[PDB]
Amino acid sequence: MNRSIFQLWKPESPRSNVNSKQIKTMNVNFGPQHPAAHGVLRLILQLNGEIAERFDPHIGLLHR
Amino acid sequence: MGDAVVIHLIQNVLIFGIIFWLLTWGAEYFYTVKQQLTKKQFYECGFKSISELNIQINFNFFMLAVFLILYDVEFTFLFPVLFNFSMFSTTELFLAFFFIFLILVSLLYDWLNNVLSWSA
Amino acid sequence: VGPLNIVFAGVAFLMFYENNYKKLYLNPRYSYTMPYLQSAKITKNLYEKL
Amino acid sequence: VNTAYPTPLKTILKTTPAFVVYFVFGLGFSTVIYDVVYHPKDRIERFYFRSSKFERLSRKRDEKLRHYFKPAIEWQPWYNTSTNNNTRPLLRY
Amino acid sequence: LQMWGVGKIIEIKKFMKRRDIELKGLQRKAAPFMQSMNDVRHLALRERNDMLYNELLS
Amino acid sequence: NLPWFVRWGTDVALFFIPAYTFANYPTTFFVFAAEKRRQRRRKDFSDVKLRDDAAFSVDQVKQLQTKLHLKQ
Amino acid sequence: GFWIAPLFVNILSLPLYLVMLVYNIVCMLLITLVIASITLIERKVLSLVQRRVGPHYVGYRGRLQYIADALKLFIKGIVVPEGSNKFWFVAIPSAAGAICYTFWINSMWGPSVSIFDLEYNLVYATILSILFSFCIMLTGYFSKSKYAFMASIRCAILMLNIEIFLGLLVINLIFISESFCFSVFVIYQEIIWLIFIFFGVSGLIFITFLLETNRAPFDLAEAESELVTGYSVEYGGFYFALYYLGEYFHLFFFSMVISIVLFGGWELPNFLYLFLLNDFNIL
Amino acid sequence: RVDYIVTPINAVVSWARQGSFWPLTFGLACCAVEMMHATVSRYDFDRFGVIFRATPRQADLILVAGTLTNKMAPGLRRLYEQTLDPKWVLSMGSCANGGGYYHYSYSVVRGCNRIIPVDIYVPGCPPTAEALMFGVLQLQKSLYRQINEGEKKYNKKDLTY
Amino acid sequence: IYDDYYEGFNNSIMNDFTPLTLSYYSINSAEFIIIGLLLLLGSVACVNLYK
Amino acid sequence: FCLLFVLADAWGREKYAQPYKSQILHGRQPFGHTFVQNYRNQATDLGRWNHNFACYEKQPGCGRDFD
Amino acid sequence: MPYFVLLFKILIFCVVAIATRGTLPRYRFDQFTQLNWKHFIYIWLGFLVFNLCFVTFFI
Amino acid sequence: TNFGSPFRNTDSGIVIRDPENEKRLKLAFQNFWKSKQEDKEFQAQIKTAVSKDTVNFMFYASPLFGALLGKTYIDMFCNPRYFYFRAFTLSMFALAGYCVGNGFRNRYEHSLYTRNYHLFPKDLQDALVNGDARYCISWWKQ
Amino acid sequence: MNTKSFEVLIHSQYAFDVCREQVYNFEDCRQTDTPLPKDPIHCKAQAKEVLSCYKEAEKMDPICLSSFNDSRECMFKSDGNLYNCKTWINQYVTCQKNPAAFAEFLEASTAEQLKSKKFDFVKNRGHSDKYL
Amino acid sequence: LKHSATVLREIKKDTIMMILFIIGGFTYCYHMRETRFQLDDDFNEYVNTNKQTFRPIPDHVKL
Ligand SMILES: CCCCCCCCCCCCCCCCCC(=O)OC[C@H](COP(=O)([O-])OCC[N+](C)(C)C)OC(=O)CCCCCCCCCCCCCCCCC
Ligand code: SF4
Repeated sequence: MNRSIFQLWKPESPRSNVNSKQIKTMNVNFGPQHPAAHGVLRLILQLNGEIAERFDPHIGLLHR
Repeated sequence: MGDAVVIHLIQNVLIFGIIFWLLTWGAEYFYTVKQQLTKKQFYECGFKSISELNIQINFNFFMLAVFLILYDVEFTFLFPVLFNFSMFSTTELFLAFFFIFLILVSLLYDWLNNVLSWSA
Repeated sequence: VGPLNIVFAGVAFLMFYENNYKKLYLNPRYSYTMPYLQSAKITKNLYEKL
Repeated sequence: VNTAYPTPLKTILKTTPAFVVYFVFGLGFSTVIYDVVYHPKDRIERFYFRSSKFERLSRKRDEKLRHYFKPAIEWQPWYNTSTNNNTRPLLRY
Repeated sequence: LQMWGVGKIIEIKKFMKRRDIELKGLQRKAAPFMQSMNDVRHLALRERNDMLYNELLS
Repeated sequence: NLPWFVRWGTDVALFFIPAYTFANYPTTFFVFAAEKRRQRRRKDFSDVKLRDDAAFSVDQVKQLQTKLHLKQ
Repeated sequence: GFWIAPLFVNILSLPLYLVMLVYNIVCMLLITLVIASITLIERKVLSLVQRRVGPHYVGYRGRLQYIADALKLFIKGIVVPEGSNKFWFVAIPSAAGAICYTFWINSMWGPSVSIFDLEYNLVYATILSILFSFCIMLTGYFSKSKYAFMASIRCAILMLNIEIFLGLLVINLIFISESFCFSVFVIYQEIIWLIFIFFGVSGLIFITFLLETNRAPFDLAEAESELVTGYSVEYGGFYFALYYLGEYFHLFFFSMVISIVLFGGWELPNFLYLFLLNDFNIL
Repeated sequence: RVDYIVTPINAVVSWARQGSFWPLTFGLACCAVEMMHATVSRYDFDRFGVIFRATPRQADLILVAGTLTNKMAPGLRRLYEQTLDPKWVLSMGSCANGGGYYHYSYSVVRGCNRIIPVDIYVPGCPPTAEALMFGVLQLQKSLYRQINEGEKKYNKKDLTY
Repeated sequence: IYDDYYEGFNNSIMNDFTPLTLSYYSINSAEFIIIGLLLLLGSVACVNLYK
Repeated sequence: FCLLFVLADAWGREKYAQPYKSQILHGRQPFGHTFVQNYRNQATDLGRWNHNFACYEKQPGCGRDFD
Repeated sequence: MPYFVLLFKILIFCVVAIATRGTLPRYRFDQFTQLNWKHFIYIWLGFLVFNLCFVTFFI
Repeated sequence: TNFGSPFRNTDSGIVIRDPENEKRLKLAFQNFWKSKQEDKEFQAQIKTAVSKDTVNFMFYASPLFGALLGKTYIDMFCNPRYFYFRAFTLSMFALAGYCVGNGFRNRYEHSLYTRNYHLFPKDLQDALVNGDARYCISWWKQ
Repeated sequence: MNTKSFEVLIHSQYAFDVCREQVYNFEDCRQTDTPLPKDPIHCKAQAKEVLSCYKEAEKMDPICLSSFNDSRECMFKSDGNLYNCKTWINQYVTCQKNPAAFAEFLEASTAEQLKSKKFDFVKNRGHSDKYL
Repeated sequence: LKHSATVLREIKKDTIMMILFIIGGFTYCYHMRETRFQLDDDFNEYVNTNKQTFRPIPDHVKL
């Protein structure tokens, strides 16, 4: 194949609109009531076209 | 392709949906719904959703969509010769093979430039 | 009701009755277009009055 | 002597009630479709496009004569309905 | 298997073509009388129209 | 007393024979009516034109068909 | 009477329309029962694969499981989320139910044995599939749930591949039959099934069959493990029942289409005795 | 005279809802593991029609099987509220019943009955798959009987008014 | 109502794609090839626009 | 490769009789195609047209009917 | 009537689909889109060309 | 049969299963062949795509060629201690050869009763085309 | 002129052998250099002559009634497919050409051939029927 | 993969058998097409039996 690195990653430059996230990120949570979350994980998942971009795993929902 | 009989059958399907609606109402007789704060709110695995109307996708496959349009058009163009291939001649055979070759060439060019995958 | 409403009802009834009358009595009744008014017999010749 | 069923046969046989009820319902549906098609024609009318052009002309010639030729050859200026609910042309233009 | 199946399908189509030749012969035997009936009915409906036009336009 | 395949044969037969008959006769209890309609569709001698220079008269044809046991 | 007869033409034609409606309702009820039996069959077969009994205490030995499921989905209450558009939230399931009950009109059960004289059965199947895909997408969007919307996007991505795959399969199929009608496919399959020609792309045929029926490995837009439930995250009761019925209707009728166009249609397997079969019987 | 119709239809509705009892795929802990064990081949809930649905909209039963923490109680309450009616609640395990091992903890609700109403309790820790199946079957029997428990009295003609 | 039975029995056509074939593959074949080249060049231009 | 093989076979089929030579190199199309593509055509020069049997007089087996 | 054998074949295909659902894992949308638009579309087009060539071989 | 008779649709709308008619037709054509068996000119007029010797050689050699191919296949690829599969493969190859030979013979019969169709009398031609032996009663009665 | 289409087809299959001169004259009159048909007004006399000869050829022998009925049933169930009914049509035309010879034809029948002919083109389909 | 001598011999066996099988299949397809030609010839001979009449186009039809 040929190079496709520029299509693979997108960096952010200061005050650069093109390099910034020009989209409202789908900040859905992989919450407890989810078959793949084992029921006690609230993974705040920032997605960009279903691509896992940011992770905020809220644990301690089973902390006893 | 059908006719007014197909239209009347669509009407009959609507009437069948009316029958299902009657059954659902009769079932609605058999329970009570109590108003609650989060009962009629969005479900996001047990916690309130932080977005209501602004749920935007990234749409990284617009190249795939436009290629789908073009290649669906090409397949529609290919349909007539295959429907009447028994009467093919030198001209028709050459045109069909050249058209399929052009489709293959377009696909191969799409592959070479890595536009058939997801982008960031 | 109303005068023009009664006039409309009369004209509509006249249209309905005239259309049905010309369908029934001024027509070669060889094609089955009006059920229960034309006969349901099975024909043998090409032109049989239904 | 125990003449019981083979175990694989038993295991696959605890689905045959569902298979039989599916077959009953499907046969009922197909038979109802067949009878709905059959009753008006007293037969299973082969599709119009499944016939050669001469066959197509021969099949509908009687319908043409009974529905269009006789009204056209026995036509009188006072036979047409005064409204716009006349007979549609064979080729809609 | 693909080549053999294409050959078999072509054989079936050629057999259907032979049957079509026979059917076309039968239809040709049936052609002149149906055409005569159609022409007679067509000219009968044209004579009435010609008479109507000649009466109206005179 | 009875082998498993004989005992299994009874159930598959009970599934197949009624289903096969029902598939073979979609117009249940109306095949007789269809036969009567087919018989009534057959044109008789009065319904058709007969040549005057006929080798066999109508009575001769009827007697021949009766002799041959032709079900028609 | 000579003067009373004209008034009765239309009111006498009306019972014929009522009879047609009754026949169509009966056909829809029968095909719905077929779909319910298919659901029970799926439960029993998954029970066989997973070494379990399956439905056994609804009815006697689990005979009325599908009836119980349908009636329960009837009885289940439905509330529309107040942040969602009520009109679309109720209309899209209704449109899906109307479209999914148009599948049986595009079905052949013999030579010219179908409710209508549809010459373009493949075109009709494509149109109905696209309409149901529209319904799935709008179901995902108007529920305003993120998981449901992602399921709708996955459904849209499937139709990008579904369209190409099914169109190329039809392109390769109509090249032999030279017609969109299903009977024309069957007339060429009396000697050998068309799967023999397409044996080299039998894997692709399997892919297409599992892709148009949205079964595994193409069970996308459902994604039980990934997206919670599918497009029906916010839908319960008979809306979810309609979506399930649409899925199973598509499965049943595309299985019928595949059987007709590739596996002999309604012909017994004659290739098993192909070596012992003659070509012609002359004299 | 409307009681002539509803009572047979009452029985039909109860049979339908007990024959398609769909619980929510929501588990928390060791109790959730035992709940998963109560679905697989050895103890088949599909025999009684109990198949798990991933969303509370399509679930009739809320099976609280695990420890409920103060960080999770609003979540459980929202899940119960968003479940479409009619709905029943099964508290499986000592944590769900009354706190269990962690009753004296700073971050444990000490029972899910403090947050949502509980219809039936299964006591074990963890309850065996047989115990969970017993609880589910008892709940199904009760909800079948709950549609007509004899609340309406009988007049002189033995028809409920 | 006029039917040409001689042309009917001399006609072996069994589908409505005959004018489409006679157009895209007999007379308008030049425009058929032009549309193919147009779609190829359009795909190339779409790739370049994405880049 | 298959295209080259079938072209070579088609050019090798010239040894057969006219009805069985390759259709790639010999057009065999319905009567409408035959009439329109050969009308006033001096390259083929097929003569007059048999209206009843839909063929040119110089084409083999034209006007063949029952004895 | 033919619909009996047709129903048999339909049931066989439905059982096959159910078994495949119970058997296979789930693809990804990106994975299957890459597979279809880089491998399977070419397979379909090549098979079509092969069928055309074989038909021209057999006329 | 895969294609049935080339003169009719074998079972178009009604299944005719009369064994006596087939026996009468076969006897009639056998009598016709015997009657002109000593006619040198008629035998010279008989034409067929494939000769009888070639047809017999193919019918008795294609099964043998198939059997040899199957033996080669089971020696090259099959473990020599698995009788069931080895015998099944050999039988399948032999049956493929027999299919080729039987196709040769059936095509010979087809060419025999179509190329020489113009040498039969009118009644025999009608009986062959329509499959009804009643068209020629003088060839099978006595 | 008052005969249904399929019966016209059968009577024409018979009559083509006896209306040969009239058919030839009509066909010569309607010939042209284009597939477009000639104006029927030029061929009216020949068409009427063909119709007269055909009407004279529609008077079947009484013994041919059974064969004509069998052909009618076959054409009805087959929806006008002549090839699927060429056997019964040939039987009818052989009856018409020589009735007494057809009496001998009928006398030498078998038990299966003496049974009533019931046609079902869905249950029985034939071998490689393009028009089905 | 460093295949043994036995594995290499098996690979050679199967590739040679595949090539021979393909060649035999092509030859049999040639034979099948020739048999189809023979069947067409036979049917043409049958169907052109009582169809030896060729009617000339009338002189009123111009070139
Ligand atoms: C949001 C739209 C996105 C693009 C959609 C592209 C086309 C998609 C087609 C697939 C189906 C879509 C849903 C269909 C049902 C809703 C119709 C609709 O949109 O109505 C809007 C219209 C207009 O909606 P409105 O009232 O909100 O619009 C007013 C205009 N605004 C608000 C902008 C000021 O709705 C109505 O008219 C409501 C009453 C009539 C409803 C008729 C449909 C009901 C369902 C019947 C069965 C339909 C399927 C039949 C199948 C037959 C066999 C194939
Ligand atoms: S009750 Fe016991 S088994 Fe259940 S979650 Fe608590 S500690 Fe685990």
